[PDB]
Formats: sequence, structure tokens, C-alpha cells
Amino acid sequence: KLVIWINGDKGYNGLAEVGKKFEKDTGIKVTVEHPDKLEEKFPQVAATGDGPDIIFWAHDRFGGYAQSGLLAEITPDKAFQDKLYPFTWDAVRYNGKLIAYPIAVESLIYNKDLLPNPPKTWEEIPALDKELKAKFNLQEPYFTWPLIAADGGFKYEKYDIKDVGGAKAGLTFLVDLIKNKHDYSIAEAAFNKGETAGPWAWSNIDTSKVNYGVTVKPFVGVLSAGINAASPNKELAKEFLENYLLTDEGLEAVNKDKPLGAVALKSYEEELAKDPRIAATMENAQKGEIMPNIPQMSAFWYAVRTAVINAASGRQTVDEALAAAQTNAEFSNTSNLFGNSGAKTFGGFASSSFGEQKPTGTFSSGGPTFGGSPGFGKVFGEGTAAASAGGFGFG
Amino acid sequence: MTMLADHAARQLLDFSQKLDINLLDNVVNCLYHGEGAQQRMAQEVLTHLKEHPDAWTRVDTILEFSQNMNTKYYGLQILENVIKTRWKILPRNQCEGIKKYVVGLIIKTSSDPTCVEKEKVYIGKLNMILVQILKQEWPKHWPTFISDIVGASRTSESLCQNNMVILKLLSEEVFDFSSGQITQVKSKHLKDSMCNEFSQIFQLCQFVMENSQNAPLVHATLETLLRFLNWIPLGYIFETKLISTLIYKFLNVPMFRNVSLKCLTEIAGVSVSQYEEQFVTLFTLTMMQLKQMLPLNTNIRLAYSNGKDDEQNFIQNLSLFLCTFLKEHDQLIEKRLNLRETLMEALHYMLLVSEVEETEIFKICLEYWNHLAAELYRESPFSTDVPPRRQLYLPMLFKVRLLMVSRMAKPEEVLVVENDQGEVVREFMKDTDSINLYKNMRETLVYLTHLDYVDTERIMTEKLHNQVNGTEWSWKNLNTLCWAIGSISGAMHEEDEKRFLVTVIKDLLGLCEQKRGKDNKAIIASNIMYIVGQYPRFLRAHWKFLKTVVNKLFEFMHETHDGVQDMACDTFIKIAQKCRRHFVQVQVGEVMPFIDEILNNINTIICDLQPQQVHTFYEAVGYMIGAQTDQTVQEHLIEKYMLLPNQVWDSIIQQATKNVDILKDPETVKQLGSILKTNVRACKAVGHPFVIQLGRIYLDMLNVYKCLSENISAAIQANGEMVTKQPLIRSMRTVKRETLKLISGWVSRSNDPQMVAENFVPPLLDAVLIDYQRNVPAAREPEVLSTMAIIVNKLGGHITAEIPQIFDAVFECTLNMINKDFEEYPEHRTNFFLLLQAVNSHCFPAFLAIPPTQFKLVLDSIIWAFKHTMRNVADTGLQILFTLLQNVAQEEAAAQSFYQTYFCDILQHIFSVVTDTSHTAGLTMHASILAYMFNLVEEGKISTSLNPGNPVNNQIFLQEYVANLLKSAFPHLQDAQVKLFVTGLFSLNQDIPAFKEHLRDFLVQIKEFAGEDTSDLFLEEREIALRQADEE
Amino acid sequence: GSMEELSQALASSFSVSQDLNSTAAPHPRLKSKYSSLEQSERRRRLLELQKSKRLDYVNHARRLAEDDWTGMKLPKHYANQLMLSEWLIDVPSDLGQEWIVVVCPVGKRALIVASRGSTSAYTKSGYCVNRFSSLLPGGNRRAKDYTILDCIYNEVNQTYYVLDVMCWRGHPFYDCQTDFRFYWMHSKLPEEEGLGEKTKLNPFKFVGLKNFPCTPESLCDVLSMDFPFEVDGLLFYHKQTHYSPGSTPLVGWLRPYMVSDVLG
Amino acid sequence: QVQFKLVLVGDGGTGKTTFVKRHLTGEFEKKYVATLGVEVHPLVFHTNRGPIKFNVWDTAGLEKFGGLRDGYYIQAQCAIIMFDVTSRVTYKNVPNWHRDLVRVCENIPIVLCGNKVDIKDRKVKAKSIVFHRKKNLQYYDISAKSNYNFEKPFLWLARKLIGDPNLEFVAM
Ligand SMILES: Nc1nc2c(ncn2[C@@H]2O[C@H](COP(=O)(O)OP(=O)(O)OP(=O)(O)O)[C@@H](O)[C@H]2O)c(=O)[nH]1
Ligand SMILES: OC[C@H]1O[C@H](O[C@H]2[C@H](O)[C@@H](O)[C@@H](O)O[C@@H]2CO)[C@H](O)[C@@H](O)[C@@H]1O
Ligand code: PRO
Ligand code: PRO
Ligand SMILES: [Mg+2]
Repeated sequence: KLVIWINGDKGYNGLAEVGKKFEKDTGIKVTVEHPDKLEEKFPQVAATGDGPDIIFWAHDRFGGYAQSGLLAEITPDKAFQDKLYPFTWDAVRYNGKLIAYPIAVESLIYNKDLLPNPPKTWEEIPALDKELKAKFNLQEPYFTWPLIAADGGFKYEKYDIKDVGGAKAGLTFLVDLIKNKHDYSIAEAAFNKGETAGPWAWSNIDTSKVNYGVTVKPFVGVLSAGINAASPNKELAKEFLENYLLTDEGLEAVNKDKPLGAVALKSYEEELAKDPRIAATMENAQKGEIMPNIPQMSAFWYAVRTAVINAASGRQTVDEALAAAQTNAEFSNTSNLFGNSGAKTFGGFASSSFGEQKPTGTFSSGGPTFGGSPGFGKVFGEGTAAASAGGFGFG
Repeated sequence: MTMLADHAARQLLDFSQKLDINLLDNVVNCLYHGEGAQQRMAQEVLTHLKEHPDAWTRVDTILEFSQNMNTKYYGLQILENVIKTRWKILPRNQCEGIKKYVVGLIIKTSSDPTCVEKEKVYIGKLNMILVQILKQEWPKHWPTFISDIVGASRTSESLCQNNMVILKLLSEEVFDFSSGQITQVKSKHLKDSMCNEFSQIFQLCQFVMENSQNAPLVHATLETLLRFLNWIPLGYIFETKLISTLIYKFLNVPMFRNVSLKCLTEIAGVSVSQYEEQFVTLFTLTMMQLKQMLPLNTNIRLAYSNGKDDEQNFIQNLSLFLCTFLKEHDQLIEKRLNLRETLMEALHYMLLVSEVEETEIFKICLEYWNHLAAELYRESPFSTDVPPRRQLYLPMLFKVRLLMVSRMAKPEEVLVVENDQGEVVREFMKDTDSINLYKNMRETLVYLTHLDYVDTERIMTEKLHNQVNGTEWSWKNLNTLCWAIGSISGAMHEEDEKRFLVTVIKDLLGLCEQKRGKDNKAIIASNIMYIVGQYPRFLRAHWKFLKTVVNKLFEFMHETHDGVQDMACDTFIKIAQKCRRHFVQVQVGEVMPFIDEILNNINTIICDLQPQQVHTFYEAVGYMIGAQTDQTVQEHLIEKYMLLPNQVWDSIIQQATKNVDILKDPETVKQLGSILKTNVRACKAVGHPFVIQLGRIYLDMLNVYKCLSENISAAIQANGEMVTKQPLIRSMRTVKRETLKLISGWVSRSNDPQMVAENFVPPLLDAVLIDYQRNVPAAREPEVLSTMAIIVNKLGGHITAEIPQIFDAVFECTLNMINKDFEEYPEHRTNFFLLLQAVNSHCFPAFLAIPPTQFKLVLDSIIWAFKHTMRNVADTGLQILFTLLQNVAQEEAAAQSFYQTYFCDILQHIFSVVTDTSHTAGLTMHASILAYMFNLVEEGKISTSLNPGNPVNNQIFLQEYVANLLKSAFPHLQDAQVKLFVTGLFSLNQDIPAFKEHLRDFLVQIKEFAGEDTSDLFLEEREIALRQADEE
Repeated sequence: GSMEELSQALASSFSVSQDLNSTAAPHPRLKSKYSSLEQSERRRRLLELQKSKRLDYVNHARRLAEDDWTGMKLPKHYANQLMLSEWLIDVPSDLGQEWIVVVCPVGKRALIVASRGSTSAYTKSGYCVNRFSSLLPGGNRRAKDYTILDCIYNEVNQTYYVLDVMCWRGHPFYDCQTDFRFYWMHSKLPEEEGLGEKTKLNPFKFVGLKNFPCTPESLCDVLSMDFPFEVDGLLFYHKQTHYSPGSTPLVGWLRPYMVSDVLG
Repeated sequence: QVQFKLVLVGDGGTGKTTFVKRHLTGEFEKKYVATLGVEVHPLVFHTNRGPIKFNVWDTAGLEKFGGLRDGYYIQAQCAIIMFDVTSRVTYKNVPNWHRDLVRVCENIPIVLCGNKVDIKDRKVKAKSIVFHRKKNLQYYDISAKSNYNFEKPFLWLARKLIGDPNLEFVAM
């Protein structure tokens, strides 16, 4: 069976709706899981066999899995590369090899009842707070990057890691917005019920139906589907991904429950080009930037996340944390604390074979290879030679 | 691949139409001259085809129509295979056909003098084919063969020549290489046949030698005579004109001198009481011929140096003849005054040959010199009233002393070697040909030194004089002299030795002041030190001088000249080892032991030394501290001793406490590695009492190990395998390895298993072992396993209880690395089975204390081990299996259950290994096991294997079981063969070499198809031998 | 007698380098033929010779920096490149006005060559002990910025205590005097920021060694004051002395405790 | 191309392939992956008298994988018989390799190499090694691991074939 790991905010309901189509025509069950933080668990669980057959997330993490040997190299027939756009292929490319199939490109959400007019910059938004009050996300770097790379943002001359970012002007200004009051479930709770002014939260604006609209420097995160190399279902996964997912139907069934936005499929993207939202979401990519796919990215993401929390209210500042975030860009993580002998020696401690049951009770139970059993017409001559072959000695 | 290989092979082997000789010639020429792909495939195809059961059918065509020699030769290989393996099951008219075609072809080719310009190579292959046929059916089906060829030799000279070649080859196959190719009894039979029909041939050879003027023929005859000399009855040698004929007619003529002299050397090798006079004759005449071709006025050193290959060969052969003959028969010539001049000449020859600059020849000569010196020493071990034999050799002994002193080899062999990691270290070779050469020269010179103290000291003093007056002055010559001087250490009486040394160092010091230039002075100083370090008795006798010397060492440890520092340290560690007590105890005129002074000035002493030299220093001082017996004083000494490295260690540990990521700092890891190397070296010297230091850093050390391990592991996870090639991970792995080395190093020299078991072992469980379990496959340090083994070997009973949990961490996960093939992760296979061996040998009750299902896995691991093509792994596997059987035999409770459970599985796996050609190396062990096992079945196994215990007695059941097993495994075997082999298993279960030979026999039998009712297994001799062995 | 003769001869006249009052051996107050009390005139004569410089330093710094030698009172090949002192025995009477003093930390002497991307340390014997990245010119990756320094490496502080400079970014200073080199070095060193700090680009801190005048007051001062390292000893330079590789009396050496018996 | 044919023979697990590979790449193989039939590797040395190429026929020493056996010896110009000083059997097998070899190649320079002298437990002592003496073969203790006497065989062979006893190897 194909066990899929995918995020919870996305349409993990629609992927199942496709998975049933697979299950009917294939016999394979499709269990679309949603565990605790897939991007962290996936590279670790591969140490002891366990893990998903295919994975879904943006293509910033795939770089890390790629050099390891976790992502099964995919070589889809050239007729299939015609269906998806070349730059999305470039997005998942790594060392000239394809590690994942490009699924969907991932804008400004606001209540049109409170803020109809669109600000073309971030400088004149805070001043309009004092009107409403009188009458987004905070922790992740995903959501707080729009202004960090507005004034000045791994530079591409290939992404040289010894050249990382200015990043101060964009962040500090935002901090001052938190200090004068001008995270995920707290801010969105106001967006849903109309108490405040990516595409993964568009369908959720339905039961309350706040008047939505997309208007005008984020992260272009191409959602992709990577196959695991440790899984036996390498051939069966690409069957699912090419013939059942990346199609007229599949991508539609996924888009129906929760929109994917701009997708890689030619035939299904040009159908959605008329859509104002998807036309303005690819517009965010025009002034935005394509995200790197390298093992040097993840440290950067976590660093970006820490600089932001304490910047608002903690025990660190912006420039003080940008001076550290600058230096936070070989191995992302290995060991964390030195004094651990004492930690281990006073821990719970598990047990293992050669430590449980009884030896002199029995000697035999029931049950080149290990454990195997041991593997263990015409006479020749004619012509001169035979003739001369009377013998050395003659009779 | 076997795709193209199969295709081409089938095209050639179709048999449905004419054979493509063009194609075959092309494939062959491709093999001998093609490129790697073309050549690969050609090789594949030819092997593939050669294997086929019917390829021989086409050989005649190949020999008939092919125009190139190579293809013909190939066809002959094809033929050789059939004769070797399926001759006894070919339709007999085909055998006859091959016989006629072969001897016919041999007649036609050999009866053509064109044979030389023709394919000599090819002819040799033909003759070999004939010899294979003979091996398969002579004399049983070819009883007139020897008469036939000996008679046919009188026909032609060329025919006779080739016939000589055939006879020689046959001799080689029957007497020299019969083992492993021919069964024991058949071998004995063929040897008997040849020995019987020899007189005929020897008459042929005598006739040819005495009459023929044909040089090729004569030469072939002599070359054949060489092998015959290897085996024939001594009457043919020492009671015929042979020895004379060789010396008078052949030894002096150039193109025959080498073979002739080799024959003479073989004859000279014989040690027999009855032919004394013949031997004397041999020597005299040989000598008189030698002096004609190599006059004693010759510079043999130059004659060898410039000379051509045959000249060189003749000089070597000469040294062999003289060495052999003199070693076996010196006494004969000694007791004949009328032979003095000759004896002398021989010795003179030896001396000349000795000056030859070629280590092999010189080893040949030195063998004899050591023989002579040893003999004269055993005659009388006292110096210059005179023993007889010695009085005989008095005119030349001093020339031998002079030779030893003049050409003395270097005492030790230092080698620059780069580690598994980056580090270039100095590796001292311990046991090599060169060091053996030195030890032998030292031995000879010590012998000769006892024979005359005066002459030796006089020689060396003259050499040193010649160094001072610049007549023989060279760095090489000085080095050699001092190597000799040191080599005779202890050979003289102490007062004599002192008197001699005083002169030596006084004159060498004088020479050092005398010479100008830092290079010369450096060399001289180095030699002075070397001599001093080789004479510890002298140093111990006089404290002021020793103190002076050591202070000089310390002074030279700053000298900028390369070599002087190295030499200073090397000398210092020698003097430290051999005079350790003189540093701990208080000497006359001193208020404090020297060790305190050294410790108080360590850094000032070692500030200019490189790291490795510093380690040497610490090791040296470590011996001194080991010499201090009072535990307290010694503890304080160790404490000051390790002060400097502990400061840096503490600093780094502190930095790590504040932040772990400095364990990713290159220079930090370097520092750690260096400090740990110091700790290891120190520990080697101090021994057990080093625990105070070990315990001080231990847990900290374990922690850093853990960290670095984890670091390394992730570095793999992130960047795969490649990442293990760059400097950083390298230096980290270095730290891990030095940690392990320190641990096992101290444990090995720990004289308290209790404390070790309770204190130092438990932290390893989570720090290193569970860490090993935790690591990525490629991150796992194999040196973990090995270290554990050491610990087990040292603890045993004190650690048996802990064997289970250890196995929890390492066993299961290590297996999975090494059970998918026999090649991947070699160091792990090695170290793992090392550990398993240690556990089985010292902690067997643990096996009695673990689940059965797991014990199955252990047993399987053992079997798996002896299934390896890697020699050491299979070796250890067999050893473990043996000692395990013994261990089980010890515990009578488990014994019967164990037998009942695994006996047959073990037997069949082992048999699967024994019948394999790739495991012959473990033959001695195999036998030893089976013997033992089978012996156990005679009287020591009470329970019965099958339910019908009564119709199925132990021995009976075995016999039929092994018989059926081998019959089904090798269906082409005969019932008689198998029954005979199996009874051979019981009959010889108390005669291991016989059992071994029996196994070799079976190994030969299973490789060839006898087929049906063809009985040349000689059941009578065989069953007789089995019977006699059974009686004893 | 013959043994006393032997031991005495071995201690007194057994030398390879053959320099007078060598610091490789203990103080001569405890007599070698390589032990002398006549440092004075020798110093003067040595200084007389420096004045007429008839040696090629620029080229030498070039050879050191790029490892290139060619051709036939100077050494080559990384060994013997440092200026070494004699024991301070014959005290100069123009001490306080012409002689500087440097307080030397416990450590290992090292020649420092920063060039082509990397920095390397050498013993007196020429053995390259380590190669590391340094903020020193030519010591970083970031082909003409080469620097040659004289240092004492302190393991504990993991610090290369700069005792002297012989080249800085191309310009040699064998041609210059000790005092000018001390100022120049002590000015270029603090003005390169992170060089004195444990960066990834520069793990080993390079620190200038403070020098002092030798007035009877200043000596009591330097004897009194504390140091960030275990004091190994004192090096008394002459103010005008060119940097001349090998042994010399133009710089003297003394143990801390010995100073109490040298006019103060 | 002033190149010579060198045939490398000896028992399995002796060090032939590892030896050649180290002479090629520079690395040292830890694994024992047995040679099949023959692998031929071109191997160059730079001498004071110009370059020289050895075409090394790394043959299989396992009977099972013997291949063409002596077939490989045809037109060989020199040879290296090799054994393991940690395995006495491999040494006792040397006369076999020698006989099969000198039957095809009557007059060629041959070197006997005692490999793995780096390993401490030496089983075949230097005292026991004498087969080459009467056969006029050249002998060398070598180690493909610690690089002991690493180029001596090729150097001696080069000298013998070229005829210049004072021939020497150079960097490049
Ligand atoms: N200690 C040590 N081990 C060595 C040395 N040379 C080779 N080995 C090891 O011994 C094994 C030799 O393997 P190969 O060189 O493939 O053996 P081979 O002689 O080619 O054997 P076939 O392929 O069967 O002919 C390898 O596992 C090496 O790690 C050495 O000089 N010292
Ligand atoms: O090419 C260097 C040369 O020097 C050494 O041998 C000489 C040395 O050069 C002489 O000055 C004198 O001391 O005799 C020495 C004898 O060893 C090298 O050992 C030598 O190989 C080389 O020819
Ligand atoms: O190795 C030795 O012992 C000699 C002594 C002087 C230099 N080399
Ligand atoms: O060798 C050094 O660098 C210091 C200088 C005075 C004595 N020791
Ligand atoms: Mg091989």
C-alpha cells in the first residue's frame, strides 16, 4: 500500500478523493496520513525502515533528502514533461536529476468590508489601524518574509552559501508594528469571522464567507511529490502520481475541496488563468523569488523563525538576531548537548533480545545464505596425426 | 556479459554445421591483443566455451585448420579439461582417438627440427596433454609406454629430445606435484611404476650424455636429470659414472655449466653415510672445474654487477653449491690434509661471492657463515689450547669478522606511513627480511666475537681509526661501523665492555669536534647516541655519565637539524626503558630523583619538538614513572606528568560545556586527537596505575566521543558516503579511534578485573555501544567491536553477566551489515567474529543464559563466518566452532540437547565447505572438527537422532546419513567411493594428518567423473591403511 | 678518572649547532667551550655589519611565501628562519636606553607564514606543525598578501603570541630595526579587528606581545605586574638590531627568578 | 610504446588486485572481491630514461575462478608471483604458480613478493622463504597497505627488461 504524508491545512481530503479512484482501478489502498511535522520526521524515520511511500511539501526541504539518497530518482517519459511547465521541473531538479514531481505553486488575504482599498506598500497600513481598533502568522518564517525581502533580501551568481543577507529594514519596521499594535489559530480566527482586515486557506472562507480578494515579496514554494527510495513501491508510486494525480481529474479533485492555486499542469493551469486569484498569485511570483532546493536551506528556515519571535517580545532583538541568523548559514543538526552521560545514566532505559525469557528451558524451537542450509559418429582423430599414431613403439 | 558470451559460445558450439575457425581465431586474437571491452568479452567467451561438456569434440578441427598458435593452445586447454575430469566416461573409441591424434601429432612435430622456430610453447602444451593422458591410463592401459619411447628415442635425436621433455614433465607430475591433484594411493602406485621402470630411462640418459654431440638434446637431458635427481634411488647417482660425467663433460662448457652445477648441488644436498669418498670426489672435481670458469683472481662483485643473466645465475648457483656442500659435509674435507688448498679455495670463493652487492646472494653466503660460526662456537665457546676445527679455519675467521663489521645491515626499519586518516606517522617494522638479515649478521658476529674478543675490538677500533683519519670516512661507513659496535652489545665481559666503550665514545667525540659542517656533526652525534643507547649496562654502572647523556639528549631536542631531534627522542625512549629505575631512585650525589627534575622542566624540554616526538617523550617518561613502586609517590608523579595535556583538555571540555559546537571546530578536534594520543602513549608506558589519570578524564572523554560520533553520523545522513573523505570527519574519527585505543589499552594492562567490571565497563554501554547501535551503518566504528573483544578477553568471568546487554547493542545490528554478501564491511566481519570468539572462549555461560531462538542466530553467525572467502574470518569461525563444541562437551546438561539439535546441520554445512576448493586453507581445522565430532559419536553421545533409535544406532545412522548426503550432493560419485570415504571418517578420527590427507583425496575424487564400475581407487591398500589406523 | 674525563668531555664539547651560550642548554653559570662571557664586543661588531646590508630580503620573503628556491650568512627552506637569543650573561651598561624587554609566555616557538589562502606554522626545525585559516593577510582564501610572523604558541589560550614581524603584505622587515618593527607590528595588529578573536575564518587568536624599556623602575614594574599567561621568561632585544635568523647576542634571554640578580 | 606484458599470479586473498589498484589510483582496498579470470590494467612509471608501461595481467588465484589459467601467460615478458606472509599455505602454493608459469614462459624475469608484512602475526618467517634461490627468482617483502617496498618489484623488472641496472623512477 501507498501511505501518503501531507500537511493538514492543505486539501488532504481531496487527495483521498483521488486515492479512492486509484483504489478502485488498482486494488491498492490509499491512506492519506497527516502526522506531527512531516518535514522533520521523514528524514529521521528512514533510519529504521518506517516512512511514507510519497511525500508532499514545498521544494525547499527536498534538497536535504536528495543528497542523502532518500528520494527515489524519477525518470518520467518525455511525453509527461510536456504536460508540466519547465521551470517547475527546474524547481524540483537536483544534480541534473528529478527527485519529485512538481504539483503546485503557492498571496494577500483581507476582509473587503474593512479594507477595500489596496495599499501598494507596507508603510501606510499601520496608520489605518487606529480607525478600526477604536471602533497573520507570527512564529513561522513562511509568513513573515514578505517585507524582509522588500528592501533587500544564498546568492545566485549557483546558490553560494558563503554569501547570505537589507534584512534589517524590512524586519524592524514590522516589529514596530507589533509593539504599537498597528498566531496561526489566533489571527485566522479573526480573518474567518470578520474581525480583522498562501492559497492554502481560500476554501475555508465559506461558512462565514468573508468577502475575499487577492491584491498586491513572498516565497514561491512549489508543492511537490517525492518518492521514497527505501520503499518497494517505486514503480507503483509514479503510476499514481502520473496517471491519477497530475491529470484533468486528479488536480481538479484536489482543487475542489481546497484550491492549489497555480498548478504545473498546462491543460489545467490555462483553465484557471481566467481566475482573478490565480492570475494575481502568479503575479506575486513575478516580483517574488523562486525558493532554493538545497541541504543548506533548512537551517536558514529555522533561524528565520527564531529571529522573528524574540524580535516582537522576548530576550533578543532584530539586528542582534540578524547578526546570529547571518552566521546560521555543513550538517544541519547532529548533537545538541555535551553533558549527556548523566542524562542517560538516570533515564528510563528500555530492554532488548538476549535479555528476556529462558535459556535452559529449551534448546530448540520451531523455525550461501545466512540461516540457510548448505549449498555444495566420428572418432576424435583423423588425418596424418591419427595415422602416424601407430605409437612411439612399433609392433 | 554472459549475453554476448553465451551467444558467441553457442555459435561456436552449435554442432549443426561447420565450425567457424575464422571467428574463433578472431576471439582469441582479441583476447591476446584486444582492448578491455573487446578483451573482456573475448575472455568471457573463451572461458564459457572451454567449460562446455562437448567443446573437446571440436578440438581436433581446431588443431587441424587453425593457423595461429594461440588458438591451437586454447584447444589444447579444452582437451586437457576433458582428460582431467571426464576421460573415464568418454566412449572408449574416442579416448583411443585422442591418444592416437595426440602422440601422432607429437611424433610429427617433435621429429621436425623446426620445432624451435615452430611453437616451443605449443609443443610444451602438447607434451603436457600426453602426460595428462598417461596420468589417466598408465600403465594399466599403456603398459609398454616406457619401452616404446625409450626405444623410439634411438630413432631420432629431436624425437629423443622431446621424449626427454615428456619424461621430465611426467616426473614433475608424479613426484613433485602429485599432492592435491592425484589421490594418495594412485600417487604411490605411479611413483612405484616410474621407480620400477627407471633403469631403462637412466640407460637412455647415460647413453645420450656419453655419446651425443647435439646440444639441445644434451641440455634437455640434463634438465630432465635434475628432476630425476629430485627423486631417484641413490645407487644411480653415487655408484655410476654420473657425477664424473657431469663434472668432466658438462660443467666446464658454458651452455651446460648452469644446469650441470644445479644437478651437482642437488647431489651435494644428499646426507648419506655410505658415499663419503664419492662426495670428496664430487667436491674436488667440481672445484677444479669451477676455478677454470671463475678464476679466484676475479672481482666477483664486478663480474656479477656487469655480467649477463647467465653469469649472475652461475655465481648464485655457485654460492648455492658451496653453501650446501659445506653445510652438509664440511667434516669430510676437514679430516683430509691433502684437501686443505681446495677447502681454502672454497672458502676463498665464498668470501669473493660475499662482496657481491645483491641481498639474496649475500643471504645465501651469510647462511653458511652463520653455520660455521655456530659450529666453531659449539666446539668451544672460549676466546684465543686451541680447538682443532677452529685451528683449521683460523687463517680466514678474521676475514669473516671483517665482513660482518663492514657490511652490517641497519638495526631497525623505520617507515613513513599515512594512516587510514590523514596523519603521516612513523611505523617501525617489526618482522621483515631486512631485520632478519640484521639479526643473522648480529648472531654470526656475536659467535665470532666470543671466539676472540681481542680480534673483534681490534677490528672495530681500526675501523674507527679509519673514520678519524678519513681513509674510510663516509656517512654510510660510519653508520655501518656503529651498527656493528651496537650489535655486539653484551658479548664482552662488563669491565672489558667498559674499557672498550670508553675508547669508542672518546674517539667518536673527538671525531665530532674534529669534523666540520653541521651535517657531519649531526651524523656523528646520531651514531654516538645510538651506541650509547645500545649499551645500558654501561649507563647503569655509572650514574654521572648517564645523567650527562640524558641532559645532552634534552639539549639536542632543540637542534634544528633534521634527524637529531628524532634520534634524541628515539635514544631517550631506549635509555628510559632500559634504565628506568635509575630515574626513580635517589642517586649518590643527588637530593632528588631525576624524574622530578624532568617533570619540573617538561615544556622547556619539549617546546621545539614536533607532536609525534612529544608523544615519544611522554612514553619514555611514562616508563620511568612505571618504575616507581610506592603507590602514593607514583600517583603524584602521574599527576604532574599529565599536567600540561590536562590543562588543554580541561579548557576544551569547559568550552564544550558552554557550547557543544566547538566539537565541530577543526583545530579543536585536532587538539583533542593530539591530547588523546599523548594519553594512549603514556598509558602504554605506565600501565595499570595510569587509572588515576584515566578515571580523571574518562566520563568527559566518553562524552566527547559520543558527541563526535553523533556528529559524524549526521554528516553521513546529510551527505552520504563521500563526506567521510574530507579533513574534518577524518580528524573526528581519529579522536574516536584514539579513545577506543586508550580504553582497551589500559584495560589490557589492568591487574584488577573487579574494579574494571564495576566502574569502567557500565558507562561504555550507553556511551559507546548504544551509540554504535544508534549510528548510521557507515558511521559505525568497527574498532568498537574489537575493543570490546579485548575487554572480554581481559575480564571473562567478571563480565559474563553483562554479555547479554552488550549483545543487545552490537550483535543484531552488526549482522545485518554483513549477511547480504561476503565482501561489504570487512573490518566489521573481522572485528565482530573476533568479539564473538572472545565471548565464546571466556564467557560461554552467557550462551547458556540466552534464549534458544537467539542461540540459533549465534550458531548461524559462526557457520556464516567459516563460509567466508576472507581467510581470517573463516579461520576464526572454525576456531569458534571447535572451542564451542568443547564448551558444550563441558556442560553435560546442555550437551545432549545441543547435539540432538544442531549436529547434522553443522556436519552438512562443514561438508559443504570441505568439498569446496576455495576453503582448502582451513583443511587442518576442518579435519580437527570432524575427527572430534566423529570421535564423539563412537562413545560420548547418549541420545539417538531418529525415532527408531534401535534400528538406528549413532554410528550406523551417521554412516548412512553422510553417505546419502554426499551421494545426493555429488551424484557422479560411486557407492564404493563414498562408503570408503565415510568409513575413513571413523577410522582416522584420531589421526589428524591422515584425516587431512583423506579429505584431500575426497576433494580430488569429487572433481572427476570416474563413472561406472571403473575401480582404480585401490580399495585393498586403502582399506588396509584404514584398518591399521583403526588398530592404533 | 677516564670516566670523569669522558662524562666531562661529553658535557663540555659535544655540539652540532655549535653556538655560544645556547638556550638549548642550561645557563653556563653551572664550562663549555661554547660558553662565553664576552658578549659585549661581539654585539658591537654584529651591529657594525648590519649597517652595510649585503643580503637580499625581499626575494627571501618571496621564496618563503611561494615555496620556490634556486641557485647555490643566511638559511633556506623554512628551517632556521627565526632569530634566536643567547643567555643573558654579559649585561650591557647602555641597557636602560638601548635595550627593550619582552615578557615571553610558556609555549612553542613558531614561524608563521600566511599566503595563498592559508596560514602555516613551523618549528625551528622547519617541521610544519599546522595549517589553518587566518585573518592575517594571505591567511584567508580571500595571491599577493603574504605575511611572515614570529610567534610563541600558547596551547591553553590557543593563542599565537606574536613576538616579532618579518613581513607584512609583501614588505619585509629584516631590513628594519627591532623597535620600529615592534611599533609597526603593534599598530597593524590591533587595527585588523577579528584577528584577535576566535572566528571561523580565524580560529587562532593572534596577539602582539607587549615590550618595555629596561629602566631599573620599569623592570620592577614588569616583574610585579600580572600577565594573561604563564610567564616563561624575558627576552632583552637591542633597539636597533635587524632580524637575523639564527643565534645572536643582540638579544638576550633570562628566567624570571634570575632577574633579581641582574642589577635590580 | 616501450610497454611490457607483466603477469601477476598467486593464491586468492594475497593482495594482487589491491597492489595493482594502489599503484593505479593510490587508494587501498579493504574488501576482498575476488578477481575473475583476468583483469588487465595499464600501469605507467616515469624513468630517468623516459616513460615505461606495464600491462599488468591481474589473474585470479581461486581455482574456482581460474579462467584460462596459463592461457593468460602467452607472450608474457615478466612476472610477479605473490603470497601472503600471514598464510603459510599461500607460500607452499608458490611452486605451483611457478611451474605453470615457467612452462609457458621459459625465460622471463620473475619476482616473488611476500605481501602483508604490515600485519604483526607473521606466519611465513623470512627464514622460511627460499624457493626463489634455486629458481633464480628475485625476492621482496612488500606491503600494499603500509606501502613497504612498494615499487621494488616493478623497478627490478624495469631494470631487467630495459637492461639498465641504474634505472630509477621519477615523479612525473
Ligand atoms: N594487512 C594487509 N592487508 C592487505 C594487504 N594487501 C591486501 N590486503 C587485504 O587482503 C585482501 C586482498 O584482496 P585482493 O587483493 O583482491 O586479493 P587477490 O590477490 O586479488 O585475490 P584473487 O582476486 O582471488 O586473485 C584485501 O581484503 C585487502 O584488504 C597488505 O599489504 N596488508
Ligand atoms: O646526492 C647526495 C649524496 O649524499 C649522501 O652521501 C654522501 C654525502 O653526499 C657526502 O658528502 C659524504 O658525507 O658521504 C656520503 C655517503 O653517504 C647520500 O647518502 C647519497 O645517497 C648521495 O649520493
Ligand atoms: O638509523 C640509525 O640508527 C642511523 C644512526 C645515524 C643516522 N642513522
Ligand atoms: O625557544 C624559544 O622560543 C624560547 C626563547 C628563549 C628560550 N626559549
Ligand atoms: Mg584478484
